[PDB]
Amino acid sequence: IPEYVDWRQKGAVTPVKNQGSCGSCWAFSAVVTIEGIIKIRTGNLNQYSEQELLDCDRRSYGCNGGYPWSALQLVAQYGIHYRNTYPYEGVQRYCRSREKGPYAAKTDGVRQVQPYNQGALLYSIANQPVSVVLQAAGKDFQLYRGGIFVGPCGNKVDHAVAAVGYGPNYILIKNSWGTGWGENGYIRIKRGTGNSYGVCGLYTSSFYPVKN
Amino acid sequence: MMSGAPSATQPATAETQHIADQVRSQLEEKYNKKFPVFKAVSFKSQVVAGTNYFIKVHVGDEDFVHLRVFQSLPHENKPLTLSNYQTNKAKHDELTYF
Repeated sequence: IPEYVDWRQKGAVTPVKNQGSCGSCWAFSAVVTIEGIIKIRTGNLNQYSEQELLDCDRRSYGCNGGYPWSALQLVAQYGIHYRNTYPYEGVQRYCRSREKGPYAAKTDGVRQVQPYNQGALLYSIANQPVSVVLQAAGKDFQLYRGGIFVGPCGNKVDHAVAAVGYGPNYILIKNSWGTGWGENGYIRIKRGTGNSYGVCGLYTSSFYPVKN
Repeated sequence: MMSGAPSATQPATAETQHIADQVRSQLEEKYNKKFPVFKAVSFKSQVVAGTNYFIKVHVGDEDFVHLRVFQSLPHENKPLTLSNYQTNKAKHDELTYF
């Protein structure tokens, strides 16, 4: 695997979004990995609907929290529409898939990275964008405005983001908070510390879509 | 695993009371009621693109109200907003998501 991966530089990553005041990060996190595998497989970079997973994943609790795995599962079982077709409203409504005609695309399944394992995580990120969780509750996290984050943060993981690349001593994350946070919506978080939870719990819980 | 859920109920701090007191008037103006007593008793948080606070405030006699207050990301410097409230609530009613 390379020293550096940046999926943005390979055209696989769509602009930074803002989840607003809804706890829909799990929807957001999932969508970045969907957009990434489809570009990697098809040559096309599209935007897919977070608002559909929010309305439609019935193992998750809308704006009250939920799971990237079940959201990735929904897309492997049924499919997803385009974002332009089913736009983000920041509030859970009823699930409107059926009244938006056929799904724009679908994935084959979901896999889970082996947790607490940095190398495992990096290998998967060398293949495509991965859904990872961290602890974002802290003021330093929220206050982040650039550089390589070493903390402080604990490993009470509360927030699903997507790992879109790595270097020698960070892992590059796309966050859903707007571009006016951090490094234009991105944060580079320290790796290599020998801490097995990862920094901010980063190696706790990681899934990626399978699609050929 | 489960991302985006509020925290467990924590008992109010001074921060809790200040956040309530910021939003006191907005309540009072929406409810068409003046609350003489306005004491934060409990809280939950959830991390969004900002922070939702869910606050149980002792307002009354044995009478409570629950608050849903939005706090922005620091870099945004927007004032606290009362997104929603619940009325006629009890000491022992659980602070839940709404």
